[PDB]
Amino acid sequence: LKHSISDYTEAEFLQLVTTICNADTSSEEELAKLVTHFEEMTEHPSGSDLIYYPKEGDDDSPSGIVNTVKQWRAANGKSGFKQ
Amino acid sequence: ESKRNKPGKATGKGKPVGDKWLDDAGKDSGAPIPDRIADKLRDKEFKSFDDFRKAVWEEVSKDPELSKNLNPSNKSSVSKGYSPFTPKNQQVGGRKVYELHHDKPISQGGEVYDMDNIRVTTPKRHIDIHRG
Ligand SMILES: [Zn+2]
Repeated sequence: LKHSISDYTEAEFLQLVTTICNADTSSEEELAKLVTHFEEMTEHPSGSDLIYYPKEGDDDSPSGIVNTVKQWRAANGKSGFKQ
Repeated sequence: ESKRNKPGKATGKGKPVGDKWLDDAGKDSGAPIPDRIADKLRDKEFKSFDDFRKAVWEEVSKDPELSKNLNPSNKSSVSKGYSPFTPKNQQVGGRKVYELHHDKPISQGGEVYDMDNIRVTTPKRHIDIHRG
């Protein structure tokens, strides 16, 4: 459910990213925990920059971020979403 | 328990800043409190330093010249009075957001709510300051 990215369907992963992008949490601490979780799931070298400091031309909407992660994982030899 | 938890009124002028405001937070003594923010907060009473911090980020969220340089996700954060996330390379572990620093330390008699004594820092820069 929460141990690796392969435990997420794409739709569930979008829900996580949407929650982070909208700061839809009870406290700052809870948001920081969620962002750390995201970084551990993607394993992307840019870390939280994917959410907060996009590269030029990169779509930082929730759907945009999910696409960037999905493509990066696929291009770099890693397992993807459930189903 | 801590001196930053006693109520006080915000004071001080702050300084003119530009589009590079938050880039300054990872250098030297940090970035100053913008003159524009200081104008909004001056003479207001705050219950704790943490309450003052929330107020700063809420005013940044409403400020066109200061918020324009944050992305939609960071905007959502400051609208809640949360501190904005820094670039990954300025984070240190669980410390991932901009931190407010007292230039003359409170433990050394510095003023808690004097905006001329407050700086915005990244986690990496702030830790280094207090390590000498
Ligand atoms: Zn400090």
